[PDB]
Amino acid sequence: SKEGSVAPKERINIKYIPATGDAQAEVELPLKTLVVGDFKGHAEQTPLEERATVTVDKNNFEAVMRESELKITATVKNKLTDDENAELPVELNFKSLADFAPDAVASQVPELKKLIELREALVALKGPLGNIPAFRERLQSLLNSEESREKLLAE
Amino acid sequence: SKEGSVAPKERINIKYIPATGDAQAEVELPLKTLVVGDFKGHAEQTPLEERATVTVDKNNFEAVMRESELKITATVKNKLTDDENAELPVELNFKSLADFAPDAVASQVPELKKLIELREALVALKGPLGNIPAFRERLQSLLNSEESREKLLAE
Amino acid sequence: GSLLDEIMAQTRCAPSEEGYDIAKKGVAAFIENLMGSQHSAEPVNKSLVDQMLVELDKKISAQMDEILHNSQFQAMESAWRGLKLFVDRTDFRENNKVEILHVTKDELLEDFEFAPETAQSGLYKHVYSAGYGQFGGEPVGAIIGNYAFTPSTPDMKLLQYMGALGAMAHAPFISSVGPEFFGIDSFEELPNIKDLKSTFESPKYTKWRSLRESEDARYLGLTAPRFLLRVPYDPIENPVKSFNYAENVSASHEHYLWGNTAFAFATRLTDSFAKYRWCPNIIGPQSGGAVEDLPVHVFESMGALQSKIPTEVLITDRKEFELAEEGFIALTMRKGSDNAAFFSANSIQKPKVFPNTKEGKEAETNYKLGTQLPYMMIINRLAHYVKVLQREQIGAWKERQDLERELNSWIKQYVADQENPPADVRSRRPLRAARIEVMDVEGNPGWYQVSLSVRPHFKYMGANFELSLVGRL
Amino acid sequence: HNSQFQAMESAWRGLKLFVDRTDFRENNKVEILHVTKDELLEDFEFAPETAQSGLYKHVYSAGYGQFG
Amino acid sequence: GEPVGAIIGNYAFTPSTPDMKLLQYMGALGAMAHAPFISSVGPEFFGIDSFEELPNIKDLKSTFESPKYTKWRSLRESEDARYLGLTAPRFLLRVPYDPIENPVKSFNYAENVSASHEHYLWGNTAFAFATRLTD
Amino acid sequence: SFAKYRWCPNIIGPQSGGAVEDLPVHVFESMGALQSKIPTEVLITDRKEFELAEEGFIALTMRKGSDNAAFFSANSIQKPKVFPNTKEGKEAETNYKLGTQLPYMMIINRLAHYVKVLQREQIGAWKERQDLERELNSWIKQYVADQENPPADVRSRRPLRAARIEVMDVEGNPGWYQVSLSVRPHFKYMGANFELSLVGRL
Repeated sequence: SKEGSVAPKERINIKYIPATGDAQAEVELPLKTLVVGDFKGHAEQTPLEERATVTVDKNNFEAVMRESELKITATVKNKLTDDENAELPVELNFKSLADFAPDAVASQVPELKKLIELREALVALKGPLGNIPAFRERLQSLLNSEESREKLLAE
Repeated sequence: SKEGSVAPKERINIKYIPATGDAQAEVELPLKTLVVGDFKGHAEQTPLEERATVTVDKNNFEAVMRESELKITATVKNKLTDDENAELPVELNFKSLADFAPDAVASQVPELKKLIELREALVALKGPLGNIPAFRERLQSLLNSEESREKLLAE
Repeated sequence: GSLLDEIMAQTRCAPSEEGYDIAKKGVAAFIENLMGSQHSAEPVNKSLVDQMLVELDKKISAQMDEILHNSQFQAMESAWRGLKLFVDRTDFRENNKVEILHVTKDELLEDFEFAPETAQSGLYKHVYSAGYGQFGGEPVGAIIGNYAFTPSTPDMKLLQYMGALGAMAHAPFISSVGPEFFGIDSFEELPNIKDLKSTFESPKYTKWRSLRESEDARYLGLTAPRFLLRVPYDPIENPVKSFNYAENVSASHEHYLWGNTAFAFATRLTDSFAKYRWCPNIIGPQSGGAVEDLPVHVFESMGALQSKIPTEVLITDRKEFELAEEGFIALTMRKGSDNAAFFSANSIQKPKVFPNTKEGKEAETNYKLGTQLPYMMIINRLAHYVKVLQREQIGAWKERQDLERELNSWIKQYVADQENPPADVRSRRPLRAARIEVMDVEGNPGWYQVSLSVRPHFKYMGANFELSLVGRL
Repeated sequence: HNSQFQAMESAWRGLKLFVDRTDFRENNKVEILHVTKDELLEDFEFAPETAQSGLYKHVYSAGYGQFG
Repeated sequence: GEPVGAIIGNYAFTPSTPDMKLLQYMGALGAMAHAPFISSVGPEFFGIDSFEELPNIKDLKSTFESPKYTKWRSLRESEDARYLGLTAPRFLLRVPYDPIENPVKSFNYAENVSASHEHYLWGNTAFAFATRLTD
Repeated sequence: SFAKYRWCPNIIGPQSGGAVEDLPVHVFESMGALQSKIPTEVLITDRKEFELAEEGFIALTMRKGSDNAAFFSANSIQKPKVFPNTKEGKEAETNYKLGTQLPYMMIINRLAHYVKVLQREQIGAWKERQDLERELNSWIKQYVADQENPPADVRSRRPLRAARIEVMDVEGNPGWYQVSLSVRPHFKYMGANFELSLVGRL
């Protein structure tokens, strides 16, 4: 996500701003607000008079979230098998706003790393599946050769 | 009831509209009316301040009727036999406006499912009946063979 | 080695160059699930791969509706993504900053139990002394409380110690009450309440009706129901990368990411400051109290196609006026769209009934203007500017006549003493008249009891419209 | 032709005569409320004032007495 | 490219499921390329198994309201059936040869046509109906 | 396209400048018939070309039966990034979509080649910020025809439609000018629906 530009100089340096653009404003002492409230998943052992307040704007919100280390460790219900009374704890490490999304939550759960890898192996199959009609010719050969097929499934 | 069409594209996608066509109009806050009145076959046990109002237009009238579950259970007079003082309760499940029609009312009555099936068996007979004149030749054989005929009627 | 023969016959990735270890895992995974239904045809297998993806997504999304939607996760997601709704809306280029303090709600009352006086607390260090009570430091406008208040003693002792903190640093503490505050234990039965005035005159609320009568309660606003933060995902509307995620939201409306409206009410404190550099403009559906761009979730109702309400109840106009008299900043939602509105930002203080004299009927209307809280925010700024402006002056060569002049020529750029100025002069200059009477202190000469007496403009609230017909005129 | 069927057919097919004629493209909507006629007087007997009834919630406050 | 006017089906359609599944997939093809599929029904479509007994049918309306034709009467009601015409009985192609009328070179060939009228070279009338589309 | 109008947005028309004409043909004998060898190696259908257009390819459909061909969409390989459903996000998605299409780059690549050359001669002059605003606004408004329906020659000689130039300063080192040339093009013809019916009376 970087426009290729040249070295700046006394000559003029045009860069197609594929972007469009906004504007800004300023004041006296800004209307400063203090958002107070539970922002992590525990209770910190330091007393209140020693911990600090961090200043957040739109540019540094990704750095305030990363240095907080919001580590959410909880035991949730296991719905990956036929057991209703099974539980499965998780381990979460959040560094960006996209870590709330299920692409990065399931990537941090090792029981779901093998299921996305299962799906990525199935999306890879669908492309060359219906293009070559000789695949079903050897599905019947794997229907015939049952001994050599099961020896290769364990590999 | 679907016209065969192609995938849409930068090329132009002509589809014979066997249909003709209407028009539409719009306003401010629409003249909203509230039709109130007994629309099902019982009295609901929830108080009035908790039940909801459903919005009906021409496109969703088939879905409002299906999710209402208008189940009409009543005892009506039995006119399928020689008894005048016989009664026969019914069980009705209405999901479309065509369920008021006697094609779908009699289909939900099991005593009338065997009478339409009786008629469908008689309409099936009339086609090949008068075409082959050898059917009446074996009606007299069934008039002769009375023992083997009654053994096959029970099957 | 027949699996190597299928890769070498596959001419797209045959001679072991790139992607031959991934596609080898693709063939061997499909054969292990093929024995449930034996079939030999590639285009049916192109559906049988998809029939092994729909059953796979029933296994994954039922787990990702359980790794999400947890009381540790969702309460720590709404408290943090709701901050992003406060960061994205407020224009930080237009002189705005926001501090972020990690407390917990049970720690904070202990921290007021920690110090013998509120003027030595640990929260007093971060609200007053690190900000406002500091040479050159930027002062604190308001305190967003990301809390869920009960009417119990550990939450009326906190607000007694937050009204006294708000009266020292001149900053109102905005937070929210919970469902259990009204005594309903489940929130969507709020319009079913047929008399909310009699609910507040219950003996459970003796520590509430004594909080309201108190003087320092002027700096305490308690906000709206709640509001929605995250639209549940969808493989068509809001997809995710290399996955199809349909978030199955059940009939329990607690699984939606419901935020805290102290975020959303302070959005209007700051979006009023980014436009006019003041904040009385917080109570208008077309005048700066309109929380726009709410998340909506169009789902299928019992037959019809409706939308999930972004605030959890539809506050009527009579319910909101009854909350306005009882000291609540309610958020009515524009039914059928993604907008909402505040109508009255009244703090929890009660207008004290004064006796029917000439001054008593006057001072009742005078004391009524204190409680309303857009008017505190045009004099909290007249406690933050004037603290800073008369801090630089210490050590100068001044007089009482010079003290009268450095304030009168200062605040008369905020005063537009005019009956009908334009709509920009009213909000850039929110005051209307200001009296400054500088006196002395005898005994120790050179100590100045001045009395800045500002006066605001008056907004639009209620009329009668008593229709009739005349017939001729 | 039964008193349970026909009274619940005229009350519902007569709605279809109100849906088919009115042009919903020209800014029209219609709400459908299930009460019974004996329930409705009890619901006005329910509240001490008509301004706190259950039908007052659906006529006034959920519609007219509502922002937007 | 030049577009397609019509599809001549050189077929003999039965009312069975492998021939009502084809026409369901030819009405949808005819509604995409805007070209009607013209073909013909067979003798066995009417249920006679030998064709010259067709005027002996005294009621052909009741024949089509038989439960053998449920995949026919549902094809007819469909929207994309508009692009499906099914043509005539059959028509003759070749006059049988004769040593006087239509002789052959250095031979006398009298084609002894028996009482079976299947030995005549009977064509398919989707040819002959598309003759009138083009003429 | 440049030899006719001295610009280049005109590259995507079978009758409007994207028609590769005069291809070589080779009439040979097929299995019975007399056909021609296709001058492009495949006959790209309209659905195949639209699927190549969405996936970032400049395909060349061939006029089947003659010695002509045509381009239909000159889309570069960049993907239109899905922006969130705000007021600005639904706007900037259509703004970012115009960047990827590449006839529109070629009407601003020329607005990077002219303006680099034109403001290279000026170094050392006696100018102002107000003079910098004027030497650009009076320059590009011979390329701007802010008009809803100009003739077919005014559209291509003047390919822009509106242009905003906001010259600012750089503090600290005074005399360095962050100007923002914001051009806007005209819009060509691509896709419709043509939903036929019969009325019977009208």
